[PDB]
Amino acid sequence: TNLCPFGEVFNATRFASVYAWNRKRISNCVADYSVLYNSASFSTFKCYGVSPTKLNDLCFTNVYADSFVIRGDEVRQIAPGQTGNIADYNYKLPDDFTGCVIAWNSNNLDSKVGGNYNYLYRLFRKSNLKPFERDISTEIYQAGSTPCNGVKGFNCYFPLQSYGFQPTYGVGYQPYRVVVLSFELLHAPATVCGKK
Amino acid sequence: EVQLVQSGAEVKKPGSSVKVSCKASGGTFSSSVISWVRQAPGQGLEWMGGIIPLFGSANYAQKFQGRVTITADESTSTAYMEMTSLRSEDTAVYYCAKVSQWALILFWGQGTLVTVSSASTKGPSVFPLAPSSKSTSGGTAALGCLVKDYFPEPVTVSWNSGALTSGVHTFPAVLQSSGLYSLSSVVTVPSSSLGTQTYICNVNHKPSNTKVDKKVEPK
Amino acid sequence: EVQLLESGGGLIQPGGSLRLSCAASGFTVSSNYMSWVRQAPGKGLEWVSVIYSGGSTYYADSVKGRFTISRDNSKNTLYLQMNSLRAEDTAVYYCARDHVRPGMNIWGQGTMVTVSSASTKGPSVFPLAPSSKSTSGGTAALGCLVKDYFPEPVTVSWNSGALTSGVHTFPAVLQSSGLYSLSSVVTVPSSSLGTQTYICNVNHKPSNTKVDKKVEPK
Amino acid sequence: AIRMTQSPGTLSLSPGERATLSCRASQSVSSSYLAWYQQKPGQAPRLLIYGASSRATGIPDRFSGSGSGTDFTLTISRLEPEDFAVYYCQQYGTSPSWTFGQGTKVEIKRTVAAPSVFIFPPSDEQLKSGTASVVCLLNNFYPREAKVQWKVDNALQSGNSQESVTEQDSKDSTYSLSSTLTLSKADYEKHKVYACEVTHQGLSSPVTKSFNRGEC
Amino acid sequence: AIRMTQSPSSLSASVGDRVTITCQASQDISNYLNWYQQKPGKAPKLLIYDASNLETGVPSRFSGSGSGTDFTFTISSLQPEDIATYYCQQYDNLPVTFGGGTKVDIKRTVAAPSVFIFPPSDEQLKSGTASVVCLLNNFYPREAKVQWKVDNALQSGNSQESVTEQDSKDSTYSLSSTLTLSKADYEKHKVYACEVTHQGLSSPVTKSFNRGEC
Ligand SMILES: *[C@@H]1O[C@H](CO[C@@H]2O[C@@H](C)[C@@H](O)[C@@H](O)[C@@H]2O)[C@@H](O[C@@H]2O[C@H](CO)[C@@H](O[C@@H]3O[C@H](CO)[C@@H](O)[C@H](O[C@H]4O[C@H](CO)[C@@H](O)[C@H](O)[C@@H]4O)[C@@H]3O)[C@H](O)[C@H]2NC(C)=O)[C@H](O)[C@H]1NC(C)=O
Ligand SMILES: [Cl-]
Ligand SMILES: [Cl-]
Ligand SMILES: [Cl-]
Ligand SMILES: [Cl-]
Ligand SMILES: [Cl-]
Ligand SMILES: [Cl-]
Ligand SMILES: [Cl-]
Ligand SMILES: [Cl-]
Ligand SMILES: [Cl-]
Ligand SMILES: [Cl-]
Ligand SMILES: [Cl-]
Ligand SMILES: [Cl-]
Ligand SMILES: [Cl-]
Ligand SMILES: [Cl-]
Ligand SMILES: [K+]
Ligand SMILES: [K+]
Ligand SMILES: [K+]
Ligand SMILES: [K+]
Ligand SMILES: [K+]
Ligand SMILES: [K+]
Ligand SMILES: [K+]
Ligand SMILES: [K+]
Ligand SMILES: [K+]
Ligand SMILES: [K+]
Ligand SMILES: [K+]
Ligand SMILES: [K+]
Ligand SMILES: [K+]
Ligand SMILES: [K+]
Repeated sequence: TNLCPFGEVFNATRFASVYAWNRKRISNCVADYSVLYNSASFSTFKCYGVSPTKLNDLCFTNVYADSFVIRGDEVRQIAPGQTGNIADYNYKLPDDFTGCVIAWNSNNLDSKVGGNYNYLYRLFRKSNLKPFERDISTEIYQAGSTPCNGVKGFNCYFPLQSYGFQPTYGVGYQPYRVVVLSFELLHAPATVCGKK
Repeated sequence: EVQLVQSGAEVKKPGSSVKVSCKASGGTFSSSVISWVRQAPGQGLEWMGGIIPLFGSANYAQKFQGRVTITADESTSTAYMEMTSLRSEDTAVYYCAKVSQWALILFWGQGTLVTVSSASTKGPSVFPLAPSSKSTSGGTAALGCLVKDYFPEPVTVSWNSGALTSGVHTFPAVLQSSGLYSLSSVVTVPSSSLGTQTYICNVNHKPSNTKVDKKVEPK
Repeated sequence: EVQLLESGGGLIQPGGSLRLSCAASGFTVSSNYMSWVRQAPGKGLEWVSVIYSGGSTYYADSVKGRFTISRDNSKNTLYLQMNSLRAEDTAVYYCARDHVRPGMNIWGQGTMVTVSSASTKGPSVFPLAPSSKSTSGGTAALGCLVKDYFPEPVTVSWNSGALTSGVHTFPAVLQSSGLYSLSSVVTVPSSSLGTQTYICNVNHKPSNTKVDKKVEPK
Repeated sequence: AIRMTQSPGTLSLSPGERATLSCRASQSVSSSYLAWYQQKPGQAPRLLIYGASSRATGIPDRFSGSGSGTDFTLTISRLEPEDFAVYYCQQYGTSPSWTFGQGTKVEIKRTVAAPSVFIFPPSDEQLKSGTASVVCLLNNFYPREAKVQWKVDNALQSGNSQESVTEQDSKDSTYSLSSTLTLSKADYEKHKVYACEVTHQGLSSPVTKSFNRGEC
Repeated sequence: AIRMTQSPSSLSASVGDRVTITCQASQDISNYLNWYQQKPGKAPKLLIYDASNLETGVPSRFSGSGSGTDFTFTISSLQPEDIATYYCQQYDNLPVTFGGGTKVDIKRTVAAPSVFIFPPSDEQLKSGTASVVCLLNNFYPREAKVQWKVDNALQSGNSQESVTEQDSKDSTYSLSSTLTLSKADYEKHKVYACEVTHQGLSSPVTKSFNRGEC
């Protein structure tokens, strides 16, 4: 009796930095996923545990829609079993992930001529993220024994790095918007369903 | 991609009904919110109601709950607005507007004009608005033409076969309570020229194939 | 002072195992991106392995499944476990704190790894004797021939480090026997031959061979 | 239901100036479902902004939308002459329940210009047909707000007059207005004095123009 | 893997010269290219990071330029302490990959070698072997020709050469040629000589001894 509000995730004016990735919960609604898997707008559309051409045949207890910006060369880390700067320190999918990863080039929206320094990723971290963990700390990173006391310096590094997206960069260094759909089929009743 | 194509203009007499269509192309029809929007002449945009073709439960603005029925047909990707018991006040452009659950953008149709009138095609009477001999506003005189009782729109008004464009105001028409339109065209000129310069207003009404040249002379 | 001091390199039979260590001062190994790079003698640089600040590891395809990079925080030490070693793994292995932000990159000075079925053998040290009849422009030459050793390296000093000006310790060449050989020479004023003693100190740690050879005229 | 009130109703600015238009919602509204439209006379509304801040195709970057909760804003950083138009805001959603704001008009700012007033008796040729239309012209005034009252033998008329207004003139930024008084010939010939009184910001005192039926 | 093509592989330049090295990547690496300096005997030292940025401490005569695939590395005024092998390195695509290296020779005035020949030691001869050593000391350029002559016959196949890396202090090279013989073969000949040809010598220089003479 409700349409799922997927547009406010996919079509939003601005996307989050991956270190601060957004999450919207989708529940008690219906969606025609045909508009999704019949779109040519997508450079990545990989599903795990479900077949993309079958999402209209399944119901789920809960759907989460996570979204962020990375560069093209990093979209391969948004998958189960992957390591790297994004999967280790920014956005991590579990090994038993059931859902879809959707990505598209956003150079025209997220690049700027002087460089867009508003999109950031975490470069320093003492340990890897657990699945679906979000780390928004901007504490100076202590890379030695001496504490940093909020001051950058030797062995004292700002932990985030700006992508500096520029429209003239190569494709793998251009911004890509990503939406991760997590389908949860638990013991609760079936709320998020598909239709024609 | 997505495109909304509405049915053509309608002329309807008071008491009749009208059914406006909106054919959607693009595959976002069923999972969309399809609404109808009205704009009466001189007025703003007014949401009338809407429907989601997946659920078929239409919802209406209070102002329209009685006379408007909004339907949608998934088998032909066409939405419909039917309005009964039409009155002159229902004269407006009706728009279909659509939002897909997958985006925040809105898709609009081109608009459908509905004119409520008992009238058949009729060409205008053209009457002079004679310049005064005493009502001179500071050395300028005003003269014009009253273009009255025609249907449908539009008329064109020129002065002196197009040689007189300066100082001319041709006012938007109004739909009178008779179901016929009426407008004035006026021009301001030097009062000193009223006895030397000829002023003729040329009215053309293509629907009735009517051309009228009215010479406007001082009283 | 930031320091990277490496150890563990030596001669190992093919198929055998070796663990390299990189003891760090001045930063916290377990908190930093760190790598191993190797250089075969006379050749270029080849990346081997990296460990990220948070523990993820990556490897060059030539060593995947055989090498393991690791670290110990209590000893602030980076390791490289090398299994199923091959002849072509022979090289000097460097550890490095990787460049990530400016002012971070630093490499250790390297440890030599030799993969061979050959035996460890210490050198013979023979004098290259000077002669007042072999002088050139008031200059005499003398030295030490350090012959038939395996594996690399040897160190040669003169007069216990007091004679440095004029010394040329030549790079070793592999002989047809599979053994290395080099000369260390020094030029000296010819007037110093009767009065100055010249002793070469040769050390070959793989064989615990320590030789001090007195080099006198004819 | 939700009500979107726009402010101001009329923005009077010069080209090159910055325009700030407001949209206030009676309740909090999701910023994902707020739109802005531009409309020009005789034309269909043109979508400018959707999702509070996204520009539709072809929209120049001097248009920016912002806001959240109950207060939303359309900013035009430097007006071009094409930017003078009416702007509507719209609350929408994934449910069939939308509302539009009532409109803000962005018009050319100009010095006050008092109207020139003219009154036209009905023509003898129209009276032959039983109707009498009396026309009162207000020519080239600014601002648009004007009062026109018809007095017939000093009796205030109501319900028998219609007004039309021109669009703002591209060259002098004025408006003109016609009020038309329509009586039957029988009613028209019962009375003597026909007057339209005009009130406007540029008139020191209200200007009355009249004629006596039958006079030259 | 990304291939880094570095050129030239070697160069020779005078003190004060502008020296430019190029590096070309097999694919777009943005500006994630670093330049290393490796002096003889030492680990590599980072000079330039992210194509154009001078690492802390590094003199201002070093510079770098490039984005995408084509990169350069410049030394404004070459100094004799810049004797080193220079390597490019792309670091943002795993595996990390290096160029082949550019070996840098510093020019100086021609320097003829001092030449010395050493007979085998009595101690070595008791072992059954005889090494004869010819030493060329402190010469420039590196190009030199050393020929063993044994009773005036040219001897090939039983000698090996070793050359030092160029000296940072006087910009010279030194070279050893070692002739190794069985004691029995050594006793088949009388006069052992090395003949040295080099640009600083107007004629070849021959140093010799007679086996069994002192
Ligand atoms: C928010 O969403 C709107 C709407 O997107 C459209 O509707 C959705 C419901 C869904 O169906 C989407 O898949 C669909 O695109 C976005 O506005 C549209 O944006 C796209 C991309 O910019 C436009 O389409 C493109 O138009 C180009 C010029 O007309 C053209 O070159 C493109 O073609 C390319 O790709 C096709 C194959 O797909 C190929 O045929 C071409 O040769 C070329 O390679 C493409 O057609 C639409 O016109 C836009 N529609 C409207 C109404 O504006 C909007 O971008 C988005 N905003 C954000 C911030 O995400
Ligand atoms: Cl955001
Ligand atoms: Cl999951
Ligand atoms: Cl913080
Ligand atoms: Cl920092
Ligand atoms: Cl109809
Ligand atoms: Cl209204
Ligand atoms: Cl007529
Ligand atoms: Cl320490
Ligand atoms: Cl539009
Ligand atoms: Cl935008
Ligand atoms: Cl909604
Ligand atoms: Cl409304
Ligand atoms: Cl590759
Ligand atoms: Cl050059
Ligand atoms: K952002
Ligand atoms: K750690
Ligand atoms: K309006
Ligand atoms: K060190
Ligand atoms: K190598
Ligand atoms: K060693
Ligand atoms: K040698
Ligand atoms: K006008
Ligand atoms: K006007
Ligand atoms: K240096
Ligand atoms: K580039
Ligand atoms: K030679
Ligand atoms: K030398
Ligand atoms: K002898």
